[PDB]
Amino acid sequence: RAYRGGHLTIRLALGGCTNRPFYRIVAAHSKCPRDGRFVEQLGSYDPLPNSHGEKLVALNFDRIRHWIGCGAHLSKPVEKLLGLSGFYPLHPMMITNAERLRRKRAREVLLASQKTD
Amino acid sequence: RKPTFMDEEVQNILIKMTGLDLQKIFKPALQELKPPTYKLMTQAQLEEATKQAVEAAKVRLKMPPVLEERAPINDVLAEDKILEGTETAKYVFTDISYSIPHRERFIVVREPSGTLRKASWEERDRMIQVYFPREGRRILTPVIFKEENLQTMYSQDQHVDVLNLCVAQFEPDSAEYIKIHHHTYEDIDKCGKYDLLRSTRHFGGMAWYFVNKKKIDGLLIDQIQRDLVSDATSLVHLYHILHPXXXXXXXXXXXXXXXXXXXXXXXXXXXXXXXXXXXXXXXXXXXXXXXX
Amino acid sequence: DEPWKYLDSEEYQNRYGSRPVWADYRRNHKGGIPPQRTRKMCIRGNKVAGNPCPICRDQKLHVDFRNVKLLEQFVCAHTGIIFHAPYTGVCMKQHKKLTQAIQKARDHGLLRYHIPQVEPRDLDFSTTHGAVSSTPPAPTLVSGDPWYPWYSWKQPPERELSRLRRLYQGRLREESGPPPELMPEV
Amino acid sequence: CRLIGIKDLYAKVSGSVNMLNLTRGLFLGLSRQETHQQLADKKSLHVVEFREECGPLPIVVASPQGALRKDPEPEDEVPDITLDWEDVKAAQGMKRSVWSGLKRAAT
Amino acid sequence: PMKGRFPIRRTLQYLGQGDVVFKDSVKVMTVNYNTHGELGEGARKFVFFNIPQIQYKNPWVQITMFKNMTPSPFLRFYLDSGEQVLVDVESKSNKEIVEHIRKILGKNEETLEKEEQEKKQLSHPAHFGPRKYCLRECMCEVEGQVPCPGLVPLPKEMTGKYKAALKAT
Amino acid sequence: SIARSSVHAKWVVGKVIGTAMQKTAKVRVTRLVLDPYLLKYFNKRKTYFAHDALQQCTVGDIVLLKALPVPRTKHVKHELAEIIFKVGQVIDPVTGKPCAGTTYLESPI
RNA sequence: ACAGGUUUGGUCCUGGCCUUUCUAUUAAUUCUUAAUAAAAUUACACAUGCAAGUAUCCGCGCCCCGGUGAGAAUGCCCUCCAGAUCUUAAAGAUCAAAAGGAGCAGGUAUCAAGCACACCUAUAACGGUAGCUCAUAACGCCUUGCUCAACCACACCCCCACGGGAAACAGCAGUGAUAAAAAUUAAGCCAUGAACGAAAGUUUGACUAAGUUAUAUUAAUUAGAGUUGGUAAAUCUCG
Ligand SMILES: [Mg+2]
Ligand SMILES: [Mg+2]
Ligand SMILES: [Mg+2]
Ligand SMILES: [Mg+2]
Ligand SMILES: [Mg+2]
Ligand SMILES: [Mg+2]
Ligand SMILES: [Mg+2]
Ligand SMILES: [Mg+2]
Ligand SMILES: [Mg+2]
Ligand SMILES: [Mg+2]
Ligand SMILES: [Mg+2]
Ligand SMILES: [Mg+2]
Ligand SMILES: [Mg+2]
Ligand SMILES: [Mg+2]
Ligand SMILES: [Mg+2]
Ligand SMILES: [Mg+2]
Ligand SMILES: [Mg+2]
Ligand SMILES: [Mg+2]
Ligand SMILES: [Mg+2]
Ligand SMILES: [Mg+2]
Ligand SMILES: [Mg+2]
Ligand SMILES: [Mg+2]
Ligand SMILES: [Mg+2]
Ligand SMILES: [Mg+2]
Ligand SMILES: [Zn+2]
Ligand SMILES: [Zn+2]
Repeated sequence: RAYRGGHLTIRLALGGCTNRPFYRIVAAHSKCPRDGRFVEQLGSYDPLPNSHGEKLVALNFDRIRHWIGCGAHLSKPVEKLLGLSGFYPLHPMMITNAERLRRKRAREVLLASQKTD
Repeated sequence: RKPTFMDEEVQNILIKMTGLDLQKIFKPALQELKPPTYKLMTQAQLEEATKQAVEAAKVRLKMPPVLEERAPINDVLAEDKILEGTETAKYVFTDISYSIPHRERFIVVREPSGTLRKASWEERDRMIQVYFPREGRRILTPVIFKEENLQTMYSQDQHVDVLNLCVAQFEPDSAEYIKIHHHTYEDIDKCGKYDLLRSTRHFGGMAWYFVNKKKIDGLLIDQIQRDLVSDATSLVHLYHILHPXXXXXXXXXXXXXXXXXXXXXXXXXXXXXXXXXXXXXXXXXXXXXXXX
Repeated sequence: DEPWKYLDSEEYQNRYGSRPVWADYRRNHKGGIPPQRTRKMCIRGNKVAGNPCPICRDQKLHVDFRNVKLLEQFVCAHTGIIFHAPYTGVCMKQHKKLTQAIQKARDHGLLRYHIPQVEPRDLDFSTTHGAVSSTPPAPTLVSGDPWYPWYSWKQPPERELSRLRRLYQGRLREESGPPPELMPEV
Repeated sequence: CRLIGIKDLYAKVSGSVNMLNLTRGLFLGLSRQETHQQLADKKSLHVVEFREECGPLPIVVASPQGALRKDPEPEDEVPDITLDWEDVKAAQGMKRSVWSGLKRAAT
Repeated sequence: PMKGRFPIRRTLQYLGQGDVVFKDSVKVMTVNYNTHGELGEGARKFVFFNIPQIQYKNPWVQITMFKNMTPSPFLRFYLDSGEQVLVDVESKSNKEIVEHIRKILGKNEETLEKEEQEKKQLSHPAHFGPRKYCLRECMCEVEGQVPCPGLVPLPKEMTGKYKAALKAT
Repeated sequence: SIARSSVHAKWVVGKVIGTAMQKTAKVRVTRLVLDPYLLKYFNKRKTYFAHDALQQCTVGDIVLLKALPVPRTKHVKHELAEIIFKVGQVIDPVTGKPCAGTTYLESPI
């Protein structure tokens, strides 16, 4: 419908049968609903790892960049995605979650050997 | 030299070798039927219709491309060990863009090992099959290609079907394509069933795999028993094109060559069982002197 | 479980003749048009209900992917598509078991179905392309470098850090952040 | 049709359904039949079945015993035929009756 | 249909089958035809068969018809520019008129084929949506993926309430 | 190059129905419409007022209307361009001679 | 529709009514457990608790989601875009108000005439003509969301909210009254989406995961209901 404002935004709509999530990468308006209207579909993402042990992600790189070149905003998980692919530089928060997780794993190694003693 | 399937010599010779059978070419199919259409025609109109048929049949008859094998492609586009500790199962990134040739698509992976690897060939294909679903293809490999199911389908003399199955399911440069096509040729050879694939578009693969396996036996025997001389002729012709320098080739060529001389000199110079050729090449010959 | 046997038996050949199974069977129903799908199951526990299906009224019949002689008569000869239950008269359970059966049958090729002539996937196949052919791996790779300087953790000037503490003074939570490099644990 | 041995047929009946008129009608109609041989003979041309499953293959059914004409026959862009509104309504997807597409027992 | 004297032309099949598409310039088309004369004969047929084909394929082009104004039959065409085309149809065959029109303001076969392909590229195989616009839908469906719980109930492990009751204890 | 009219009417032809206003012509347009039940084409009519400098339109005229770039009134979006057939005097586009019905008034030669 | 029953002493013919198929509420009789979808009488009145915040000020957000179908023959479709916002080395992009019109668009003609519904002057707000709509349905009246990857409309009522009644859950839960119509005064921002943030991040009754219900499919652990003159599967003895 007609809105006051907002920007073109690339994000993850959630189609899912409940406990089995799945996502549709979508070029939309910020001010429309999650699963509602959009401009164009871009890709999909499947979180749940398949028979081969893989998480499938399809992206139309040509169109994705056609819209960023029109100034669409990316949601943070679409940036995690674009990060991994190498279409985009890895996202800073990824690296930080890395460091955090590594530090907690080291602290838990020390907790393990302090409980063993 | 440069012989290959797509050369004009090899092509025109393999089209002539194959043959047009409008009954086996156009055969009842299992699809839901419709009521038949009728029209009254002249002799002329029926002739033109017949040629129309033959023209359209050729397109049905077009040979499936034969190709050499592909090598495994292993290349890493980047490595960050920092990501490795995420310990998440594999991520598969496909490009879907409608303009692109599917060998020009970009298919990538990030493993738990924190590296950016390109997709393997099988992987790459099942990906494109997901996002560009094409009929007949299973995205997970169909059971029937196990040896048991293979033998079962051979027994039933269905070999055209198997070879029609691989064309759709796998890719012409794949490993499995080649394994199944070639193994299937071995079967028609040991069973002497060669006339099966005769009016089929699969004939080209019969001819080639055998000229390059250098066993022309069953096909020559059969051709002479089927009372086809010209085919055995163009076939020896072929073994000479794919083997230009050999005793048999240059000798039985430059000495002299025609039906009798080239088929019998290549029956003496190909020794797999030359006794078979020489037997049948007598029989046909005899069956001429009685008919003429 | 051995399928082929009962179809070649003299008992069977006596009973059914060369007519298919279900030929004589007739499903009784409320009017001129039968309900659009037959009964859910004709067998619950030890009880056989009413006038049973072709398949289940005769217990010696086994639905498998193996016997092609049984599964054949439930597929349309010319059209190569299965019948919906009402055509035949089998119960829903045996009909679902029959569909699933014919499937594994065609997956083992014990049966015929129609296989169409498909062209090759690609038109022009060139293995040459840079996606297929291994690239010139990055100048950044050759060195063993992180792809960018910021993947690497850099311990900051003490000035910036103490001014940072000076900013947040009451709320600061300060615990050392060097990022241990190797992951695995118990 | 089981008594005649006709195994495949579509037949819809309109108007009064009374049994006798129906069987008389049906029998008149199935004796009203023009056979391929007879078509061939009166038109002196070949008659050719085009199957859909068999593609373009121009199967001959009937040949005109006697002289096959050297004359092609007029192809009108516009044939003039009685067309039944029911068939044409069927053709365009306009039969929506819930009774029609029903599953029924075997023949 | 029963009523009408050439009922085949009240079909949908007869409508789709007529081939003339008009260029983007054509706006108005004016058929002036004549009732009485032998030399009118072709023109009439064109109105009676082909006019309803033409129009169908070009629903935005006004097609008007005048009777017995002018003693000789013709077509007029009014293009976007203010270009006035005048097509004399006299002893012409019906078929001849059709093909002549197709020549003058037509569309090259390649043009049409191009356009239909440019519209067919709009529906992309790989997307996921309602059965109307797309093929596949949830990715319940595609083989290697997870079966969606409607068909195939899930592992006790992967249920929310399993995780919840495990994290509570 | 911008001179436009948002109206699909851009060029039409219609009869001239009435003269009742100053320098404005009442012109009836008729397009074919496909009745979906019958699948037949019938004449749907629609009236358009048009503007006239010369006030030259008699009733019954076959007239060519051109869309006007900027609308004059709610009800006037057009300008009479050319008179296609002036009524009762009709000069054959082909031969350029005066005619009535089937008959030329002045023939060739 | 593959049709079937039913007019008469009987036969055709015409011609309604009904059966037979599928879905949805609600009721009665029964009812074991999971899983998944769906959840709804009421633009009647509402106790209480919550449904917007963020953030070095300022700013920005704050019917956006979410709810409803009250209204309006509304509208579908198609032109053309003011404005708002986003990106940016000034032009792209997303929404798209107003304004339009090829065509399509509920019933009713026992609603047949409406009563100024037109144009012309560019003079620069005055004059001049006498028109316009309409049986191809004007102008009425009656009923109504929809053509559905969504769109239209409302937000206590007076179409509109200055002002007036009067103090608003048609947000989430709940509750009176009403109706054949009965889900938790439930836990979390862990995923997504949104708002702010330079950022970690914070909030989110959106949503996520649950909870309740044979409402529908699926699986089994569960056996009951209806029928038995005919159409139409199926009966003996009593009263
Ligand atoms: Mg009576
Ligand atoms: Mg009586
Ligand atoms: Mg009487
Ligand atoms: Mg009645
Ligand atoms: Mg209830
Ligand atoms: Mg809404
Ligand atoms: Mg709604
Ligand atoms: Mg209402
Ligand atoms: Mg109203
Ligand atoms: Mg109305
Ligand atoms: Mg607009
Ligand atoms: Mg009255
Ligand atoms: Mg005045
Ligand atoms: Mg209000
Ligand atoms: Mg106020
Ligand atoms: Mg209220
Ligand atoms: Mg509430
Ligand atoms: Mg409120
Ligand atoms: Mg209550
Ligand atoms: Mg309810
Ligand atoms: Mg809460
Ligand atoms: Mg739930
Ligand atoms: Mg149930
Ligand atoms: Mg019980
Ligand atoms: Zn059964
Ligand atoms: Zn699903």
